[PDB]
Amino acid sequence: SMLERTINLYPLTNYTFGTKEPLYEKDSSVAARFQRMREEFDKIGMRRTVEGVLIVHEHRLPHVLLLQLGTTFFKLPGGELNPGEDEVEGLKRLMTEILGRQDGVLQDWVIDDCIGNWWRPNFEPPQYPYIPAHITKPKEHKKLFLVQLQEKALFAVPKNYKLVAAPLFELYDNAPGYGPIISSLPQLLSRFNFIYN
Amino acid sequence: SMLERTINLYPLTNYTFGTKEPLYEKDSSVAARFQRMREEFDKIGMRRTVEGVLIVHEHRLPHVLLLQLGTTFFKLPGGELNPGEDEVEGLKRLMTEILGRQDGVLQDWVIDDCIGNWWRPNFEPPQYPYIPAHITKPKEHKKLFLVQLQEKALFAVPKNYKLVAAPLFELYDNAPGYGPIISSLPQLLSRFNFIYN
Ligand SMILES: O=C(NCCN1CCCC1=O)Nc1ccccc1
Ligand SMILES: O=C(NCCN1CCCC1=O)Nc1ccccc1
Ligand SMILES: [Zn+2]
Ligand SMILES: [Zn+2]
Ligand SMILES: [Zn+2]
Ligand SMILES: [Zn+2]
Repeated sequence: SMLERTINLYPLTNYTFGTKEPLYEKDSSVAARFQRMREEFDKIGMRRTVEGVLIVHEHRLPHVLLLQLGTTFFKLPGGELNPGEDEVEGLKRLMTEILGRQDGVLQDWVIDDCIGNWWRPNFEPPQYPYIPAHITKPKEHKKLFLVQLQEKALFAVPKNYKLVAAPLFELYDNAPGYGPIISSLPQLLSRFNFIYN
Repeated sequence: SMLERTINLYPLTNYTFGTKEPLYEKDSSVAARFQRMREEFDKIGMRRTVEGVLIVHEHRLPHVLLLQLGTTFFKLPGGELNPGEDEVEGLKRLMTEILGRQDGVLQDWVIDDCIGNWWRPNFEPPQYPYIPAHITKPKEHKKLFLVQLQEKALFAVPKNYKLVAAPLFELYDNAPGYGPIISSLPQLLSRFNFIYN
C-alpha cells in the first residue's frame, strides 16, 4: 500500500548555473532538420532520441529545468543515440556534453525511471505517445527519463541558452507554449512522491 | 538499461462480459453531487477516490476498459474510500462491487503500479495533476492504479452500464469526449513495456 516511487527534490538556490561556449544546433532550419532525418533513416533506420527531466523545488513547489535557445523554443536536455549505444549511457553522455563543467569535474547523474515514450510516424512535426495505426516504420522514437539530482551541483550553461525553472501549472494544458511532450510533464510526474529537502 | 515495467496483455476475446442487476449512482444530479461533497468535507475532510485502469489487446493494439453509463459519461471502475481504509484494499473492494460475479467467485486483482494523482481545489468540476497555488484544503484527491488482469476472466457488468474497449488513439487529445484524466491515459501508459500474449 505504498506503491509510489520516492524522489528527493532540493531548492533551486542549491544549484550554481555558470557559463561556457555556445553549443550550435546540428540543423540550421526545419527543412534541413527533416532532410537529415530522411538521409539517416535510409542508412541506419529509425532515429533513437533520449531526453532528461531534471526537477528542483522553490518554497516546496516542484519546477522542471528547461533550456531555452535564445528567446525561441524550450528544450529538454538530450539528443540522438549513436548506433548500438545504450540508452542510459547515451543520455548521461549527452547531459555531460550540454551541462558538464568547464573545469572537467563529472556530474553524478542518477537515472532509474522511464516516464514516457513518443513516436514520429512521418518526416513531419506530429508525434504521439503510441505507434499510430498502419505505421510499421516510425521515423523517430523518443524515450524520456527522470534524472535524480544530487543535493548541490554547478552546471555550465552554453552561452546561446538560458536554464529556466518552470512550475508545473505553467506547463499544464500549454501545448501552444511548450508543445505536446513538455506540456504533458505535469500528468507524467503526478505518480512520484516528492520529498522537499 | 532496462528501466520499463513489463505488463502482460491478453486478447479481449479471452474475457467474458456477463450481466447483473443495475448499480445506481450515489447522486441524482451534478448539484446533488457537489452538495454531498460539501456536507462530507465538513465531517471527514477531503474525499479520497481510487480508480483502476484495466488493459487488454486486440490484434496487438492496447485498449482500456471503460464503463459507459447508458449513452452518457465514460467512467473508470472505482469510487470513494471509507475513513481509515487502505487505498489498494479499497480499490479491490470497489472493483469487486462493480464487476464481481453473480456466482460469488473472486477475481484475482493484481495492483502493483501508481500511474497518477489528481486534485480538486473547489466544490466544482476543475481537477489538476498537482495541488494548485494557494490551495491548502483540496476538496478531493484521486489516485489512479494499473490493474494487471489474469489470462482469462468473467466480469459481471451492471445492466445500466456497457463495458467498452477503447484504443489509445481515440482517447488521445479527446478531453471533450472523455475529460482530462481519461484523455491523458495514452501519455501515462507510454512508460510500460506491454507483452501481447
Ligand atoms: O536536442 C535536444 N533535445 C532533443 C529533441 N530536439 C531535437 C531538436 C530540438 C529538440 O528539442 N535538446 C538539447 C538541449 C540543449 C542543447 C542541445 C540539445
Ligand atoms: O465512480 C466511479 N469513478 C470515480 C469517479 N466518478 C465519481 C462520479 C463519476 C465518476 O467518474 N466509477 C464507477 C464506475 C462504474 C460504476 C460505479 C462507479
Ligand atoms: Zn519557503
Ligand atoms: Zn523504437
Ligand atoms: Zn491478429
Ligand atoms: Zn490527499
